Parts: sequence; C-alpha cells; structure tokens
Amino acid sequence: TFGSGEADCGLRPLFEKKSLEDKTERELLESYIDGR
Amino acid sequence: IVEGSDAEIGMSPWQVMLFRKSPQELLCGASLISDRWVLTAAHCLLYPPWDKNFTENDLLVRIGKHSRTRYERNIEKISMLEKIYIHPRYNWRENLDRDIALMKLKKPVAFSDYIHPVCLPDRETAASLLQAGYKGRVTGWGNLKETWTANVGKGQPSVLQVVNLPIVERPVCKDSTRIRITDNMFCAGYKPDEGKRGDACEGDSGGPFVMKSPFNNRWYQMGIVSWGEGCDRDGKYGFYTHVFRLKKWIQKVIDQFGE
Amino acid sequence: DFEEIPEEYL
Ligand SMILES: *C(=O)[C@H](CCCCC(=N)N)[C@H]1CCC[C@@H]1O
Repeated sequence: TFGSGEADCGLRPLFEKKSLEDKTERELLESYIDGR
Repeated sequence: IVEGSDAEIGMSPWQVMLFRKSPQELLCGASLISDRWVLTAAHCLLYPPWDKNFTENDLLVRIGKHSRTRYERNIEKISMLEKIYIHPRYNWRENLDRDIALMKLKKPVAFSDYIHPVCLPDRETAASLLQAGYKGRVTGWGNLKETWTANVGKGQPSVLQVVNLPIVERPVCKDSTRIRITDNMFCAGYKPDEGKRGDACEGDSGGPFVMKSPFNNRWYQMGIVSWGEGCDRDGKYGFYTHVFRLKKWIQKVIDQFGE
Repeated sequence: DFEEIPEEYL
C-alpha cells in the first residue's frame, strides 16, 4: 500500500534523486557482468 | 567492518542502529524497510546460549546516523519499539537458520535526506542479481578488527563504514566451514587468492547486504549480516540471511498487523 | 562511550 507506503524505496535523496553517484557504486555495477 | 572505508553522508539512509538503553551500547545493525518497520537478525535479540533475550522496552532504534557515538542532534531520529517479531523457526540451537526478525516502531519515522527505506527483492531481482561474483555492499559500526579475539590496530570506527563484497559459490561456502549451511543463507567475501580483503565483524550483525539494480537503479536488500568465523580470516566467509527466501514470512507479518 | 541521549527517549 503502495509498497509499505513506498514505492519510493531504494532511491537515495542525496544520490539517485540528484543524479549523483557515490564513490564506489561503479564497482558493484561493473561486477554485474559489466553490462555493455 | 574490516578493511572498509568511511561512508559518505546519506550513502545508506536505511541503516539503523540497535541501541540498548542501559547500559548504553550498540547491539547490532538493522535496516529501515518502511516508515514503521525495521529488519534485523533474530540473534541480535534472542540468543539463549548466552542468555540474550531482549524485549521491546529494552531497546531503542536510532535512524539517520553517521557518527557511531554522537547524539546527532538535528539529524538522527530515535524511536521506540512496539513489537518484536522473530521467525517462529529461527534455529538458534544449531546453525542460525532463519536468522531474521521484524520490528514494529511505536510511531512512524519521517523521511529526510538521511532517512529513507531500502527495497525488498522480488523473484526476478533475486534471480538476476544473486549470482556468484556479483558484488554487494555491507555497512555498519562494528569492529574494525577481530573481536571474538578482541582487537587492536584501531578497534572501533567513529563513522559508519562501508565495504563491497562478492557473492561466493555455494560449494566454496560449504567447504569453508563445518557448520551446516542452508538454502536460507548465502555467503560472501573475497577468496585468499584475489588480493582484496574485507568483511563484516562484531557489532555489524543485523545490518544490510544491499545491491543496486542495474535495470531500475534502486537499492535492494538481499541479505542480513548473520554469522561468520572470525572476521576477515583467510579462507573464511561471511554468512548472510537470504532475504528473498524469507519474504513470505515478512509479508505475512506485515499484513497481519497491518492496520 | 556513547554521547548522552535525551531523556524523553528512555
Ligand atoms: C554480529 O555482529 C556478529 C558477527 C557478524 C559478522 C560475521 C562475519 N562476517 N565475520 C555476531 C557474532 C556473534 C554475535 C554477534 O552478534
């Protein structure tokens, strides 16, 4: 309802919402068979 | 966290501190999954071998933090618990299978830049992302160095620490230990050969192992810090509760009340 | 070790 409310989950105010990346998140995304 | 680094501010806004209120101490990590519900490991609350059995009034939840020891005056929120729910088949007698618990907050927290819930995985997110070799992220305020063997080199962090770890193949997991591993667990960590180090450690239990989805860019909690042998010992791995495999119980309990 | 928290939380 939507989720437990959210719906908004897992999008961080200071990063994803402002299109900013954290210092190491590229390491995670690059291990996911890189992607392209 | 062993061999991690300081978190950025707002990097993990779902991280929660489990704090006991007399003596004042950090017990464990935890995570915010909605405005009223916190997820943690059952062994943080209930562990009879050690006469550990916390109830609601014994505990406070602290949300929005970065500093371990500061009261973060206009940033953190402190909340009281109304109900603890442990998995009815948590196995503390043998191997900590179903090491999961839900906490209901007395009243909802408000979100902010520093306070924001994580998502729980669905079937296809779990299927796609929970693969050996893929990295996830672990956060917490626990020891920086091995403490079931209480340690020096620095001891305790001042700020939230972060480390990113690969998921490991189940055969290598089961071959690293004499403990019986279940399907409700996975393990993670670098192998002795790979050069890189890092692990969770005492005081980190109960906290989130999270991954970021490449399809929709959201963060999902795939594991809970559950157990391991030592901290960052070569040829040993951390074990995590498998959050998707226990998702029906989570839904069940947050649907039953559920108000 | 912890800084003092407000007494409305206890
Ligand atoms: C939780 O804080 C610890 C262990 C979590 C880290 C395990 C690891 N990956 N090495 C528990 C160990 C015994 C009681 C503690 O709660």
